[PDB]
Amino acid sequence: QPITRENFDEWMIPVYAPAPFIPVRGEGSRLWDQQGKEYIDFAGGIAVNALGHAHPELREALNEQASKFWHTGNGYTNEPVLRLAKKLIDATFADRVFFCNSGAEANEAALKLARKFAHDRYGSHKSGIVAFKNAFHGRTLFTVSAGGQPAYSQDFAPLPADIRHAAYNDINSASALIDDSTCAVIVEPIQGEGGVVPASNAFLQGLRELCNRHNALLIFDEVQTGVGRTGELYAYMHYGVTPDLLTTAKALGGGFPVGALLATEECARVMTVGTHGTTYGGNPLASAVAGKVLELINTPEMLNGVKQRHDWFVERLNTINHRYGLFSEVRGLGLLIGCVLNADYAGQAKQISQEAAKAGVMVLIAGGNVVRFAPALNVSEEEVTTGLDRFAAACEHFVS
Amino acid sequence: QPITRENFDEWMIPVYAPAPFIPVRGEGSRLWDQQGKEYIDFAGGIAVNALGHAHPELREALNEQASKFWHTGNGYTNEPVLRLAKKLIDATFADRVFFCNSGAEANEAALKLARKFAHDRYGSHKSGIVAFKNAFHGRTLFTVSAGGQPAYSQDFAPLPADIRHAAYNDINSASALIDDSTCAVIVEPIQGEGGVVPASNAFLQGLRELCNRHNALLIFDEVQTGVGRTGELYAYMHYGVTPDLLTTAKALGGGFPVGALLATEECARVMTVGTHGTTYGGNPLASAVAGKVLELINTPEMLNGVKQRHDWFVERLNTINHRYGLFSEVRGLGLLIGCVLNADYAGQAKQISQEAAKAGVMVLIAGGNVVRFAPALNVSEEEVTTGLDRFAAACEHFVS
Ligand SMILES: Cc1ncc(COP(=O)(O)O)c(C=O)c1O
Ligand SMILES: Cc1ncc(COP(=O)(O)O)c(C=O)c1O
Ligand SMILES: [Mg+2]
Ligand code: NA
Repeated sequence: QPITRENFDEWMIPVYAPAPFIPVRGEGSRLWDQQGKEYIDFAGGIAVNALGHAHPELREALNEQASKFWHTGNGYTNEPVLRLAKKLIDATFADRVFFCNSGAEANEAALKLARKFAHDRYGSHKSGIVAFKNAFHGRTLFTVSAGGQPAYSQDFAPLPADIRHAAYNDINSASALIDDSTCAVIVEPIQGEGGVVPASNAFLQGLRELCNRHNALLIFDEVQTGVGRTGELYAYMHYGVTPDLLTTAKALGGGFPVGALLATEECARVMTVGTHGTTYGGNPLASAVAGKVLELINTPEMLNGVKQRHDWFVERLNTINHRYGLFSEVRGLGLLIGCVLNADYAGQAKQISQEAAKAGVMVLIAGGNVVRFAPALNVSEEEVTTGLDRFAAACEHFVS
Repeated sequence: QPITRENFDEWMIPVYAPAPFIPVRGEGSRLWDQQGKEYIDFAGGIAVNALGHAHPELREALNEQASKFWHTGNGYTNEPVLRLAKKLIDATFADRVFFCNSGAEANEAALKLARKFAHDRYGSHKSGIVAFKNAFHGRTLFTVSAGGQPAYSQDFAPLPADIRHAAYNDINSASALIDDSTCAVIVEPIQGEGGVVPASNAFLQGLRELCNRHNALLIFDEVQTGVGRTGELYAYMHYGVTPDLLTTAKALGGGFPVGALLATEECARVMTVGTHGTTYGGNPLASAVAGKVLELINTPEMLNGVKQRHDWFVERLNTINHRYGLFSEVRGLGLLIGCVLNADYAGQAKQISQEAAKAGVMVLIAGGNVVRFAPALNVSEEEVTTGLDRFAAACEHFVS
């Protein structure tokens, strides 16, 4: 039979309430549903589709590797995964890489590593993880425990112990929870799902200093801010603060499920044979696509084109706002942007987002108070503009 | 750029010591390395590539969805994921499914669901998970804590609490750890990684009765035993015991990263909006490939073919064994097969598997005492007979 939106409510464990309409194909930043209706996509796969939909180069790298082999599992290395490791190593502070299949898997590896590193060098008691309220790090028991949203963790207790949460951008708060017993501090350089809130340069530099004083590993969760999103390859290059461990996923594979953990030689050393692993991680199909993604994103032209796009979005969202008075602030960095709703409209992000979709434009929320834009890094000027026209018309209807 | 095996030792976090040769392509059950050497592949992707390397239909289904769209994140459903969900529902005891990226993510979803379920119907004190010594269920902190190889978890303490391990196949062992505080019992229908140990029928009925008496969810981890592996679509069907949750990954995707949680209506009801999720899970690329795998594997010809192929392997392993006296036993079901080394060859499975690679056959281990075979369910009669000739050669060298 045909497939209907009402099938989703009989067949899926109900953790999501997705859009009333169902996408069937797309190209760059346009996407179309089963009845031909056209959307401009500023969701961008939740900051994943860095190169837009059905990119011809990503396709050709896909079918080219797909016609050789897809997977053997990690008893055997492959050429694409090694080339992909080299690109990441050459391009970042990393000296070594582990590949996995999601952002949570990447953060599981990172927290595992910092645990074993501290145990091995200082002893079993040094196990403290400090993370930040409002953080999101994934949905595995360990990563959702690391996450700063107790409503996502509470139901699944007992939670792994020795995790504590400081207030984001609050140096003294973090300082109070970081002592010689801390093995890791995990922080997103911009909080993503928690509202598109960027770190300040002094906050990060202060976490770097605290980690050094207390021999703790600093982990940047760059799952959302990485691979071009901010206008440098990783947000840490923008802030100018270097972590011991950096995690990466989402846009890494331009839509193919991939993630990775980047590490210094010193940290890498501690993960000996059999101490972590993954069936699919490092397959050559993912690795061929991620390799092409990095080839295309990590160029001066694409990245400066991200800085430029930030200004086309912020200028236009600013003039929409003057006209309609929805938001108190447009914030973020590169093409991760949040519109903060005002006192009159607070908690209403999702209704604006639903209006947007009726008007032909896909936008995200980030908590009930922020409308979040995470479009393709190659969205064209014409796409930004027509998308923002439809968002204008939706703010129109919404504001009454 | 030049790529060599010594690059693996410099670029990769060193959790794997993989083969000294590097695959570059395959077709059916043959694989070829960078120098053109040819291997018969009885490792099967570690029971993932259920239809062999580079399958033309799996590439046609891949290229087809790749050219419409790959990903949106789960704010938007898609036709291939729904169709995949409905195949799974139509073919098993399930009413709903959840999609993720890996068998560990599948098992996280099932262990989370069992905990919330307990908590919501009886109170937050009912949190206990019973697993089995030598089980493998993944590398996330929660799932490696549920698996029964403490060597894989101890470095990463403190572990999530309330987990206990009973002895596999020992119903009194299980009985002593399962009580009214238990939310779940999770078990592999054949322990895979732990030696290719099949469950007995009485053992699995015993856990179903115990879970019934104590109101605990029974979870079959069919990540390895799933999707045709045993000669039935899923092992639980061979055994006539029905779980409350089943997890599936590996061969589900024929090589593409995908996994699923299969649930009855009453368990699915428990995971309400926002209580869980995943960026990549359920994308249409994965669902389009898995959809195709299910279609090609779930037929009476493939599945009976897996019964026939079991006999090819065992008839011939027996005659190798008659010549070299290596194995006390040949065990398993359909195409998961463990050859158990004799006391005179105890702990030498990996050495055997190295010799087999030298002779052009890829095989696995399952602990140091079992040689494991997990080939493609569509492996040909010629490929079986050529691979065993080489495995026989490799046995002869090994015995001197
Ligand atoms: C910053 C950050 N880290 C980790 C994750 C978990 O990623 P995944 O959904 O790929 O498992 C997400 C997803 O929202 C995220 O935004
Ligand atoms: C029975 C079983 N469950 C779960 C897993 C974890 O699967 P993955 O490596 O896909 O995360 C494995 C992998 O070895 C397995 O054999
Ligand atoms: Mg609730
Ligand atoms: Na069913």
